[PDB]
Amino acid sequence: GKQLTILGSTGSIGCSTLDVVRHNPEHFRVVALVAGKNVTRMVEQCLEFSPRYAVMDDEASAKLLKTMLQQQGSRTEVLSGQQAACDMAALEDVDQVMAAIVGAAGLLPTLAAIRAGKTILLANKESLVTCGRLFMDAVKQSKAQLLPVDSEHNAIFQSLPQPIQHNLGYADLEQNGVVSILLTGSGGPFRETPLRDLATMTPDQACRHPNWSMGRKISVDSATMMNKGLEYIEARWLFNASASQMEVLIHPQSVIHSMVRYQDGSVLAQLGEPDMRTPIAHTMAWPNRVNSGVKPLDFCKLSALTFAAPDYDRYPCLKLAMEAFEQGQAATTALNAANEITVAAFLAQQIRFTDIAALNLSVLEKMDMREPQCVDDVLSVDANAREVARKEVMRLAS
Amino acid sequence: GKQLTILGSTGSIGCSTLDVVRHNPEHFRVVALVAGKNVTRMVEQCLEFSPRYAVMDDEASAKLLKTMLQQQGSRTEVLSGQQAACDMAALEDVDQVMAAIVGAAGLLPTLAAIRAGKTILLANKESLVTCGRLFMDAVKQSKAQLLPVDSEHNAIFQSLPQPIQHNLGYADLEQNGVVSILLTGSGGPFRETPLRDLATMTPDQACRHPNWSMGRKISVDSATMMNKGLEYIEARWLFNASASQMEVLIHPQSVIHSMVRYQDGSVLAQLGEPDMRTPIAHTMAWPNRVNSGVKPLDFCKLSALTFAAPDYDRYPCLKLAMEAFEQGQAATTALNAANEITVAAFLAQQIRFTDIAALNLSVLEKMDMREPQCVDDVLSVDANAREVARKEVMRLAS
Ligand SMILES: O=P(O)(O)C(Nc1ccc(Cl)cn1)P(=O)(O)O
Ligand SMILES: O=P(O)(O)C(Nc1ccc(Cl)cn1)P(=O)(O)O
Ligand SMILES: [Mg+2]
Repeated sequence: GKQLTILGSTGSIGCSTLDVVRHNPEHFRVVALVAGKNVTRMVEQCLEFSPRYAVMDDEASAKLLKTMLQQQGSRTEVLSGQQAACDMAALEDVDQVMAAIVGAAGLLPTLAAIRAGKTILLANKESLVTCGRLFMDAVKQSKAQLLPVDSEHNAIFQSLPQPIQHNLGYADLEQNGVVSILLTGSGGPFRETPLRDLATMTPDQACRHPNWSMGRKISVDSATMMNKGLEYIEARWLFNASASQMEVLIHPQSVIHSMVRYQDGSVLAQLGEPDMRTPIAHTMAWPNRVNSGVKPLDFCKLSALTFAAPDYDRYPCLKLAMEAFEQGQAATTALNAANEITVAAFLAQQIRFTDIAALNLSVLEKMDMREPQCVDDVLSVDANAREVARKEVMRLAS
Repeated sequence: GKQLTILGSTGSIGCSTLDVVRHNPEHFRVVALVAGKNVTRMVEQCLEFSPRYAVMDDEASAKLLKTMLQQQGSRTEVLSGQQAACDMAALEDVDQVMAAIVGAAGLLPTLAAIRAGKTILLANKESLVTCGRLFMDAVKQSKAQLLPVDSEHNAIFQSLPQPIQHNLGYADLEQNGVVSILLTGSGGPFRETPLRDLATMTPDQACRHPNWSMGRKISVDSATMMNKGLEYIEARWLFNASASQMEVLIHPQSVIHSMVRYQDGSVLAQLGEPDMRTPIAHTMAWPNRVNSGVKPLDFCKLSALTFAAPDYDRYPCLKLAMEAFEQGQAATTALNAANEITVAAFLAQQIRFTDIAALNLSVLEKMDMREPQCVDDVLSVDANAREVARKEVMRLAS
């Protein structure tokens, strides 16, 4: 059995991950769980998976969790703080780490697992957006095995050749016969909407994700294709791909999750249901497979599969992301930060749907900062981008 | 780099493989070309690739080739006969042999390559349709590597995990996380045709293969779906799959060439242009890749992709193939042979389109002899099934 520590175990990814171990108790053993302040869910997971440690990101939560565990008779050792999270990610005993702590808080714990040479199940896919160079370098200098969890990068991973799967990031694409990586996205709810109407779209309309449902923030990123922009940035880093080795394709049905084009003309693709348990189960079991609880894709109950090229006038964020990648990590993390501010603003009805792209671009222009050399530097750029975005949102709605 | 013998060089497959060689002079060198009576093509191929040997069906063709090669300075030595063909597939300094001689012929030549433990680029269905067990047991003894060239089987191979690829037939699908093999076909020209009208379809209507063009016989097999039936028989032998590990889907557009379903819900697929140089190049270069001259497929210029379950009322030949497999190599060899007779009879306007499946079944019901122990035994069953089929055709033509 493989032992693991789950960074951000109470979130959607963590729960799905735990569902997978529940489907394969013999194969997986939970050594440590780390979360934020959701004490109630953490108690249940502790009582259900018997981890050696449980870490909350706060003293009040740790004590409150420690009280309920003992009241229930559990002997799980409780801890709190970022440093503890990092220790769990580096436990001598654990084989793989599910990195699901989103945002800046997930940076160091994920980095800690990389240096420890663990097998990383990268769910915190946004960390490559800010620390792409830092992370891939650390990955190569420790031989840690990266296994992308997000649906798109996972599909690509599965469609990639073995020599690349192992040595992910520091492997040569052209040398393994790979022509390009085909990143796919639904195009959002405003795929066929008249451009002239994009400015009047409402938060409710923007949050109607085409197929499956998800958070409001990630729904809007899907409508602006900023999510495809961030994933593009991540892919480049994760698969050592150039601009000419990347292709973005709209696929409304989202049956195909992404593909890889090969030298001889072949295109390999991964398909399935929109259940995160599939990519998650894939990474956990790699190089083998395990039951994930996800039902088999029924090809007789599918909508006709179509494709199309992304129109940049309709998705400026997508072009904006590609441009930032060429600009550097300072640009990508600023774009990410700004977008986080403008999307929240749009959702709070402070700005129009179309202002998201305009304001994201405006923040990038004003930035012009020194490429971060460490996480703390990444943090500063981020902090500076959010305030610039906040000011623009304010001077916009004023 | 790779030394190779091409069995059936003057055919479609053969010319395509030479084109791939022309695209990669540094990685492939032709040692021997084998063909039937097309000396004109053989001369051009011999002149362009300077093989060591070249063999034709008989002495007359050989004599003419030898003299024409001498006249133009070629030093290639000319041979003739089946034994000479079998010897070329077993040349000690040969790494791969493209097995493209079809029908009962080619059986011994491909088995000769398997018997010499070489890498076989299998472009001959007869082998697995008639000698499925014999050949798979044979590659198991010699440890020869089978690399499937036909579009569907190649696609499956590409979508199978590495451990299975390096141990065909010998590997266990379940232990490697594979739930099933998804074999796809166009459904032919009569996919939406009213069932009662199939009895009146003409040779010309049947020979209108949906997407690209091909021989009349192969076109008829796609119309009756006997082609998928035979491929169903091969797939089970080649990948060691049981009835429940096989699925046959109709995909009209033929962009997806086949797929494989995994235990976690993932479905891997191979897509591309309808150009045989892709799978041929794939096999020649395995485990690596090489350019094939084939253009990358344009996802923005495709028809919506669809799937549907094949109805046995519409495709009795398919079900008949599945039943034949259960009965053994005698049944499949018998089915294959009867079908060649009934299709030719239909093309000659001797029987109705619907008479193909009807007579195929009838001959199977009259075949006694079972499970052959060697190629000679299969040949004998083949010969007997053809006679029974000819009689039933003649009896029907009155
Ligand atoms: O980019 P998203 O957050 O929308 C999500 N993408 C997905 C999700 C499900 C399916 Cl079926 C296809 N793509 P991601 O996995 O990247 O977080
Ligand atoms: O079964 P067929 O002989 O018709 C042929 N099948 C193909 C051919 C090309 C494409 Cl694009 C898809 N399927 P096979 O490769 O099996 O001989
Ligand atoms: Mg085939």
